[PDB]
Amino acid sequence: TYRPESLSKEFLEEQAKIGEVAQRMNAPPVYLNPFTNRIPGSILGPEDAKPE
Amino acid sequence: MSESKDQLKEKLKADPSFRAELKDRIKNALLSKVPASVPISYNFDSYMLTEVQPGQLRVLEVDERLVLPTNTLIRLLVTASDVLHSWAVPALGVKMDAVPGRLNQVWMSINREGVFYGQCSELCGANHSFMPIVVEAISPRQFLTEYVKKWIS
Amino acid sequence: AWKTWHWNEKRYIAQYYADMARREAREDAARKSALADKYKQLEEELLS
Amino acid sequence: AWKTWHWNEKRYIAQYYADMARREAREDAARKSALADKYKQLEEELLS
Amino acid sequence: SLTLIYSLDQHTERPGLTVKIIGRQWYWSYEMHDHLQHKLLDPDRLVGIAEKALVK
Amino acid sequence: KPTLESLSADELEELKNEVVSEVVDKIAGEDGTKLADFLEPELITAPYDPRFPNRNQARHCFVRFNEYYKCLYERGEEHPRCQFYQKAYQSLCPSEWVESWQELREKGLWTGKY
Amino acid sequence: AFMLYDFAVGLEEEHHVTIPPYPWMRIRRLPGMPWGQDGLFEGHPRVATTWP
Amino acid sequence: DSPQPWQLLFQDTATSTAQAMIDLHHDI
Ligand SMILES: [Mg+2]
Repeated sequence: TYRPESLSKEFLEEQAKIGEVAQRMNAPPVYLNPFTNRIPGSILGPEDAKPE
Repeated sequence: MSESKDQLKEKLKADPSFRAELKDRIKNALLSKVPASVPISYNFDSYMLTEVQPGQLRVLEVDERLVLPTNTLIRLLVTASDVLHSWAVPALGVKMDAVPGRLNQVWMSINREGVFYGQCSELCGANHSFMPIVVEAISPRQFLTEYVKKWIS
Repeated sequence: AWKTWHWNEKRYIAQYYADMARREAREDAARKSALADKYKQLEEELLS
Repeated sequence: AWKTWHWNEKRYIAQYYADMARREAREDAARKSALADKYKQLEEELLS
Repeated sequence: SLTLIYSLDQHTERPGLTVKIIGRQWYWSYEMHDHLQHKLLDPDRLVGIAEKALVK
Repeated sequence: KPTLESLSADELEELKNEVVSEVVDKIAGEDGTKLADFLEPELITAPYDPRFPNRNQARHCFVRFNEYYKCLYERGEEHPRCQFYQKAYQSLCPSEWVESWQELREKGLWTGKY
Repeated sequence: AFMLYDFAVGLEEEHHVTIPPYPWMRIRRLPGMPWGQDGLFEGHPRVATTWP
Repeated sequence: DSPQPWQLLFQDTATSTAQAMIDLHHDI
């Protein structure tokens, strides 16, 4: 009787564009689960990465 | 008059003990310019978001998060008002029940910044599924210079 | 084999936290450097 | 059981002496710091 | 396992924050009432700076 | 003119106070709005009471709340220890518990002596 | 002998100690009792119903 | 920090206590 809107394909594509990134309201955003996705300890989030 | 002020400065030049005493008086006067203690206080509620956007997680996302500093020993006092609830954050290794009339303490210290999710882990009614927990962790200098300035009256 | 996988994962976590401490030691040195710069400015502020 | 009790008591004695050494390091650091302050005073006593 | 149980109390430091968590039907409530005080960071350098400001 | 070889202790103390203040008002300010780069913020919470060892900390809340009003009765209203007890119970007790306790005190249903 | 003495020194003494309505006194989580308002076997309620 | 699709073991940790719990579990 209710299929949630976060399983629609538009939501899925827009989420896959972002990835596993969590926003913060007092700080720059951060990568979620930094061990199983193997983010190095110098990088905290995408905006703080600033790729060379 | 004015030479006695200059004679006081000459005694500052000559006597080391008077120099140390007037240095201590300078330290006493500089502590008087330090602002006094102010209380930080808040009381907000945290509710599940009914509709989420991409970049947010369904069921687990709230409107108001709990903001905690890192590398700090934090006491968490857990209680309830009507029925039994359990405050569970699986990433931080804390799961302790909220009992009406009890005040259960948790000692917690977070290693890294991030956004940690959780749910309630004690059956409490029809909407037991829809009480999620989100903890935002920031650095202690940000916490003590920017976040706590939001709660000064 | 299971304990080998676990030790591998713990090795990555230890390297992660070592890198994080390496980064976090960098901002706090530059903060004290800026503090010493402001001290050197306040030094000539009371001598000029 | 008896040896477990004795080992626990020896652990307490070791922790006691470690905390005593942690205290004892603090007074003699502030002693040499005071000596260096007196040296910094006698330095300008012969330079003024 | 016994050693991990007895390590759950970690009060061997100065506590830095207290947060009161209250569970209601159906939401969470977070509370705090602490005091923020400021301390002069390394005042003895400022003490010496004032000393050499007053000596001349 | 009274020189340093003829001044008394109180005049010398006032002269020391004038000398210190006239320069630290230039250094730090008259109010202290200039030390914001040389100030370290620190947050004060309720200390660990050895008398209350269990994970349930309701009794620590209650005893601190009662020690506040005992201090208020005995050692005045503005004693530092009473403020310590007040900040100690405010740091531990939920606000609903405290407001229930003042309505029980106002209704007369508090079993404390004071 | 003492029980036969007690049967004759029974409901003759009286107590006039009213009890203040403490939160732990006279719990009424539901309205009343299944039989009536006061407690069973309770001729004279002793908890203050005025409070003052 | 958050659960993942098709996940087998625990989530990643941010306290030493949670890591010690996971270490004890893997030892068992
Ligand atoms: Mg349960």
